[PDB]
Amino acid sequence: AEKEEKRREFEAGVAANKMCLDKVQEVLSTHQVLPQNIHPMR
Amino acid sequence: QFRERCEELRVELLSIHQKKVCEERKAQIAFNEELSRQKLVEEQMFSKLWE
Amino acid sequence: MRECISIHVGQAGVQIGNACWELYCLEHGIQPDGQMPDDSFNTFFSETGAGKHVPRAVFVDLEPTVIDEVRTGTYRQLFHPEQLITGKEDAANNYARGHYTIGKEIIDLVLDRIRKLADQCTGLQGFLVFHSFGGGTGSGFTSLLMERLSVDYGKKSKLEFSIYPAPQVSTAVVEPYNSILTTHTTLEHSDCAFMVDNEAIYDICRRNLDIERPTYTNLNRLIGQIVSSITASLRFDGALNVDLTEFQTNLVPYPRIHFPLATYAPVISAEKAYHEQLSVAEITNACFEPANQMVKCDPRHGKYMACCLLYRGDVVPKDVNAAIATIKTKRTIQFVDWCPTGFKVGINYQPPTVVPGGDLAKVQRAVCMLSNTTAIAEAWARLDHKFDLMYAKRAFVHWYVGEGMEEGEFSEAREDMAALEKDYEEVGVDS
Amino acid sequence: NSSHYGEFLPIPQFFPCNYTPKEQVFSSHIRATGFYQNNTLNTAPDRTRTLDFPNIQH
Amino acid sequence: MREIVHLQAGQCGNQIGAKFWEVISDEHGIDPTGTYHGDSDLQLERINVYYNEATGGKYVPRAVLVDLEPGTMDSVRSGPFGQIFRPDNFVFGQSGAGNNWAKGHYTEGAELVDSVLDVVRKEAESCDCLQGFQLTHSLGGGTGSGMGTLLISKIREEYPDRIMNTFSVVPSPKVSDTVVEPYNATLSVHQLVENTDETYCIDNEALYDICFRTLKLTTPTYGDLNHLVSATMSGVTTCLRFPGQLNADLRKLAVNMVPFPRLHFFMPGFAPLTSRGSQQYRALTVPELTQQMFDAKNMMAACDPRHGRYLTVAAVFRGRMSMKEVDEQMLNVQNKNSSYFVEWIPNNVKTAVCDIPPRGLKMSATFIGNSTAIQELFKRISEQFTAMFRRKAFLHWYTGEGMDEMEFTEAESNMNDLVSEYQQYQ
Ligand SMILES: Nc1nc2c(ncn2[C@@H]2O[C@H](COP(=O)(O)OP(=O)(O)OP(=O)(O)O)[C@@H](O)[C@H]2O)c(=O)[nH]1
Ligand SMILES: Nc1nc2c(ncn2[C@@H]2O[C@H](COP(=O)(O)OP(=O)(O)O)[C@@H](O)[C@H]2O)c(=O)[nH]1
Ligand SMILES: [Mg+2]
Repeated sequence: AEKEEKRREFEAGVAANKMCLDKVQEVLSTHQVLPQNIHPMR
Repeated sequence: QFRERCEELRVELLSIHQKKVCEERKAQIAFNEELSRQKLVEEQMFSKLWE
Repeated sequence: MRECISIHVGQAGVQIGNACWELYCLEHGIQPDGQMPDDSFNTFFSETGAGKHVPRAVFVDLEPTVIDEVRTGTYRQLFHPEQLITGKEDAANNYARGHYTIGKEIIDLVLDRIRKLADQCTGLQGFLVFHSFGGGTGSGFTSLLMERLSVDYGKKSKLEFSIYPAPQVSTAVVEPYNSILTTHTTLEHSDCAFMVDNEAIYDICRRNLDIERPTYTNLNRLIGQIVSSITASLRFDGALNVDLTEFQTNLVPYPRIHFPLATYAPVISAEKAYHEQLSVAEITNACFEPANQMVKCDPRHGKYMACCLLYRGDVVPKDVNAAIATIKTKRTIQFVDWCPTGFKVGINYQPPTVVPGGDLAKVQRAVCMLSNTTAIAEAWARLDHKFDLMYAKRAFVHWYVGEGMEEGEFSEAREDMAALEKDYEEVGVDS
Repeated sequence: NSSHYGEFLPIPQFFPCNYTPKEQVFSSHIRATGFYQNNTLNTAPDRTRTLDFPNIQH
Repeated sequence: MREIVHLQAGQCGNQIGAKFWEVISDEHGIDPTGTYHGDSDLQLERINVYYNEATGGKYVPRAVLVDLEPGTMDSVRSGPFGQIFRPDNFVFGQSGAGNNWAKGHYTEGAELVDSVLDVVRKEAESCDCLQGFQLTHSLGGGTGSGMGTLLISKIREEYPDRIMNTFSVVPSPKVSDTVVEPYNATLSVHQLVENTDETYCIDNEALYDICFRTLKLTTPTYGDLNHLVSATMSGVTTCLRFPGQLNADLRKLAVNMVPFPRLHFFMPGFAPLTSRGSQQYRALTVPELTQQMFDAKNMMAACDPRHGRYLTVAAVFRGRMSMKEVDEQMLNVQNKNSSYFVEWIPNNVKTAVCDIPPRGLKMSATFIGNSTAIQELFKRISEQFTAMFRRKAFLHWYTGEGMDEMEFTEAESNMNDLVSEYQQYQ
């Protein structure tokens, strides 16, 4: 049971890593800028 | 806080600013050329007055 | 919250000021009417309930023929029609007329207008004074405003942008006479004073801007960029922020030495911005370059005491500190024995703006350097010879003695500056 | 000559992409109104560093 | 029970404390609003050590922020977690010190010192049994150093039988961003050495080579640097908030790290940091942890301890783990590197074990080590201070604000006394 729990932990780690790369790709694809951060005549 | 923590995002926002600057300075070149054309027609006009 | 009150005096002062205030109005989203088409404009622009932004500036001259163009230009409505002040009979390139006779009738009314501009401001960082050494109004009238400002306001910050006469060329003949009489009095009541030479602004435009023949109009844009770089820490957020009281304590080591030099880099053409790459190291070696020095003096003849660098744009502290380490490893740049660490750095996030009709390009990252160097003796020693050979026969004095100043002021000016030169050498000597 | 300073009207080309100004409304409020003042009376319960009011008996 | 009041000084302190309290908030499960969003019951058990109770089930932050320029608090409140700070705890001046230790100590710092004197006794007695205070500041400028080193002096007279932490940021020779910086550091440490309990030496040179060579990244902003410093700032006080097999509080660390009252300077370090390219190539086990713990590239200070002697070390571990392994490995490095340790203290190690790791990790550790190599920094600043002072330079900003010339002399003599005390143990 201890060995199976270790294998589960490795699988959860790689799943979280894939999730965070998908999130950085999503925030790369959609970028939102504040109107206070944009210039008034721009 | 995700945007402040990422770094590839910082790389992309460093690149896109340069991609903007290229087009800005290109149309600035176009502005400089039209000012030069204005100076040329000024010189022709003043030569006509001399004649 | 912070603010600084700028005053422009002389024909050189207002001509700089026109390119100056054009730059911030475009920088802060202000139309030439004075309106929008954040509260970051509180450093320069006041607030009116209509939403109007009156600039906190006083335009001073003794001659109305340069002020009336501002009265009839594109910026008629923006400038308040009473801050811009004018006099009569000008000064005619005289220190004595501007100090004693002609300057005394305007000095009461201007001090009302600093008073009327300082009551609104709860916290005051300092005053900026833009003037010229060569002009009579820029010499004599400025020689006692600094006296009246010191006795009115005790320890307020004072900054001077001073048109220093060029070593080779000179517009006037009594220009050395006006320069010495200012540099007799302008020591003990001025917190800082940067020297600008029109000669070195000329060859930089010839070489690094691909333009052959500029005027004063496209000349003050670079002066506007330097003072924009100084005040951009007050106006926008940055990683490292520098105020007026920060760099003045970090540059001048003695009360008698408050004359730094201000180099700017990169100064490049719009067609060459597509060719050059500009890193942090590649823009900070140009400001150390003696060819791009803004004062006609070679720092290789002297030694450095203190430096201040204002990085503006897309910069990181790693490339800054790597470049400072690279500069310190070079044997050409020499620092004094008592100063192992003579650097102070500033970071500003907002990239520089560009003006229509300007000469520069839109650059991601730039820098200006504020350095104090033991090489400006050769400029001071040069007009020391120029004054002495003009003064040898007691010439050009009936236009000064008859106005109301005695003949002992010249000899008192000469011993004061000779004391300044020997104090200047004893600082620069090694232990 | 000095008409050249503002001959050309502003164009949205000639402007930086980033514009991040300072924001001082929150700071100006807490600067205008003072940073607290003690005119209050002393009210702190008596406390012991070892135990607060044990059940000592017998 | 046991409460720590946070104190935050300077522009460097506000930038590093905002990242530090975000790190605590993820560890204890607090949303940016302030309400409790946690998946466990244990996270609320020890919450009064750093949080105060408010209405509606909100935890506010026990922390006072001091400044002289108001341009620093606006970045904090508009920043990531600035909406949780109580607005009455911010204190700022109407003008800046000007990177002058003189202005923040005598002339300008003496007016704002009354207001923070009021707010620090609004939060000191609201607890039950005050453990101690924690100051975070830097020694590079007079805003956080001039105000900080006088705020320490006044609090010690009021609260003597407590513990005082301060995380000093010592100036470095290569990242010297201020000309008058040796003047500020020498005059601050002289007041600091007499009136504090624990000091830590965070050096930006050691922050730079860690984030370049070990983390293997290209753009290290100050937010990333303040993340890695706050990992050691939070990992030291894990025993205060989380149950463990070997708990060790701040005073428990203190009484074994100070053999003498003038010996309270430490070398921090963080073990399990690894680049993302090598994270999957390395097995995270405690012999690998103590291997990476002790090499000279992980210290948060710009000293190499191979030139010095290890005075006393400790390690606070985190996560579910066995302590025969840590006792075997720490005996192994004690017996192997026998030359670098002092012989007048056998068993030079304190060991602490915490059950709960940081989020996203299963095992972690924090290093605190007192060494003789701390005099290497002090002599580097002493020669620069002597070189500047012997030519009568940069003094008109200081002797014109209420100082005689003898205070630099007594500060130089106190530093020379302090360096000579470190010399006899090498
Ligand atoms: N760099 C720079 N210098 C200028 C500019 N305009 C005028 N000057 C300087 O001004 C000097 C000419 O005298 P002014 O300063 O204009 O004279 P004034 O201040 O009006 O004083 P009076 O003419 O006596 O009333 C020249 O030697 C220039 O060096 C300018 O636009 N840029
Ligand atoms: N580690 C760290 N160092 C910082 C940070 N911000 C500034 N510094 C350092 O602090 C020095 C300047 O300190 P300063 O802001 O003037 O301190 P203050 O005068 O008390 O506000 C610089 O050399 C920086 O390297 C930070 O967030 N983290
Ligand atoms: Mg004039």
